[PDB]
Amino acid sequence: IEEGKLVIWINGDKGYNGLAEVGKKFEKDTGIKVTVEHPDKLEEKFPQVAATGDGPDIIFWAHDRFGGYAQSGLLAEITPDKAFQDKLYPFTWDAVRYNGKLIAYPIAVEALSLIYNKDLLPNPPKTWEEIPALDKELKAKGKSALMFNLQEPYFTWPLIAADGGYAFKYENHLSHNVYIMADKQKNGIKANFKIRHNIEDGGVQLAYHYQQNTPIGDGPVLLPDNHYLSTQSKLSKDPNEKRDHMVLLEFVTAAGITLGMDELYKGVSKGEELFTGVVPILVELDGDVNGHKFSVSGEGEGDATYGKLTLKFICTTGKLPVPWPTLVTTLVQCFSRYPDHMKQHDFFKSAMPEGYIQERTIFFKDDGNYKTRAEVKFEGDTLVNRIELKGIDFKEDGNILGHKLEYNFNGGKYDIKDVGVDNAGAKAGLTFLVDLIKNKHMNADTDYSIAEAAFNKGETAMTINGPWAWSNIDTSKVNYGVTVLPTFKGQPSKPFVGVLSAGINAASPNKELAKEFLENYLLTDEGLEAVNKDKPLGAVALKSYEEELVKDPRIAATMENAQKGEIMPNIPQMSAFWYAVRTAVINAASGRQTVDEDLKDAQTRIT
Ligand SMILES: OC[C@H]1O[C@H](O[C@H]2[C@H](O)[C@@H](O)[C@@H](O)O[C@@H]2CO)[C@H](O)[C@@H](O)[C@@H]1O
Repeated sequence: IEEGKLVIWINGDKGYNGLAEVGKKFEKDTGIKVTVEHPDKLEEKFPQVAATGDGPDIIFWAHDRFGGYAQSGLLAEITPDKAFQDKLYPFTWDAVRYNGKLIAYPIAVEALSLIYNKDLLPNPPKTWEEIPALDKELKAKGKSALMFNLQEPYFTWPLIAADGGYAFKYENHLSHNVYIMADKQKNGIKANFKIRHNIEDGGVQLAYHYQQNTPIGDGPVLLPDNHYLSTQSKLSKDPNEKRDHMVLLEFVTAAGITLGMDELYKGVSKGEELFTGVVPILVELDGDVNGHKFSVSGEGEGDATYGKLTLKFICTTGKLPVPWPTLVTTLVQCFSRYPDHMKQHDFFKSAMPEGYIQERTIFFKDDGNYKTRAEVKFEGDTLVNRIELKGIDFKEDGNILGHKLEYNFNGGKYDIKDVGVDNAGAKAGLTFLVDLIKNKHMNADTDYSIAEAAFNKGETAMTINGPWAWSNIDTSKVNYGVTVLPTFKGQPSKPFVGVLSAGINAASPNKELAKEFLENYLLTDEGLEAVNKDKPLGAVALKSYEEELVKDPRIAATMENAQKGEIMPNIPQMSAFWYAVRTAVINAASGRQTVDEDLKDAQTRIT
């Protein structure tokens, strides 16, 4: 990659001539040349060429591809300052966050709308179900009802998702519950639970945990009734830290015993006093996994009144030989928030200051096991967790010693084993589409060019497209409207919402130049206007400019369809999702197999 200039890749359906104008302004101010290209298949080309250390400085695509690029080490982390972050909408920054890092600049929000010819169809349809009849009426007059790209599953997905189709199931319960039981003959507690570790490229690695805790001291402890600890964890990194490390934020609350009405009728351990405020924490772990010896040190603080832990861990021996997420559980349940009515069940604090021994065995399914023994106690003002870990029977090339686990915890934000492409709602929607074809209301071979030319020539009354398409319709002089997509079985069509984003190649020697361009030239009112005037971007990420665009009814329609849809995940598994659904739609549409069979195939490919 040549130093001292910028090469930018953007898709050929976007305003690349307008983006080139912004490049020319950058060159007028700086002397630096900005070359804008639109290669074919750039979303497949980029990971190929970047993996060898080549390609553009800056890559534009919808946000859904960027997680995969990021997981493959192809994107530089961006760290705009807070003054710049405040210029863009938070919804858009969320779309470019990946396992704790911002991995691109967001540009604009894209959602499909129904685009209609007001001369042919002054009142467009509310439902998919009425389209066959409208088509029959229009065909009698030499026109058709609807043409849109049937080759890319982006454009059929709104109908597939309408009555219940989905890619990956969003985890609505992000806390993980660990059930605590009294262990009377150890005068302590025990627990067993499992952790899910997403594997890169798909699949889940299970870690079955078995735990026993015993007081160090001879003083009385609290032995609890059955209950649980509900834990949420967030793993991140410190941009200024050069060693191998993990930043961890956790929140933990006890639950599972409801107060009875008898307790209202006519209606704390000494160790608990040590946890009324912020307590410093130190963690030290000496480990040996298949003979690979390592040490970890951690420091931070706990606040049991919130159930909150904030810690940074460092591998003090160089590269950690196992993945960080596999050590989270091993690396202080005394910081749990127990509700007042449950505090007689808090073994962990009752054992302080002398502390407890915490022992586990952790079995990684179809791989090795960890055995851990820890002393958790106060040393002065500080709560210290000192751990010995021994790992055996691991595969040197397996998910743990081969570092094949995603950097997230307990499955992350989507259940990548729960795919919705072959459920009743997906089948109903694709069956409707295939029926449209069977009944000669659409043609299986229609693609983007064919549909755009028919709509822009006034041959078809409707199309389905994004904001980028509007300028060619303008040139055509068709009198058009942009509106809400039709309903299916009374439910909104649910387009997958994209955020056009600009990522920086990890191998670029022009990372600062790229940030200067993106922050001070593109992501300005004048920069966005220049692209927008070429091909409309949609609902832009820059607040100041979006305030001008919201008076356009086409933007209002875009937003209404975005609201009814769902933001695309940016998880690495999205690439497999889209490949599978593409094949399923093309095959079902051309009659190659039935709808049921094709969606079942898709589902098997993805999982
Ligand atoms: O069809 C699968 C395809 O859908 C999306 O791509 C969109 C893109 O977001 C729009 O900006 C535009 O160019 O149309 C594309 C459909 O042809 C996903 O972003 C993409 O990853 C996916 O492969």
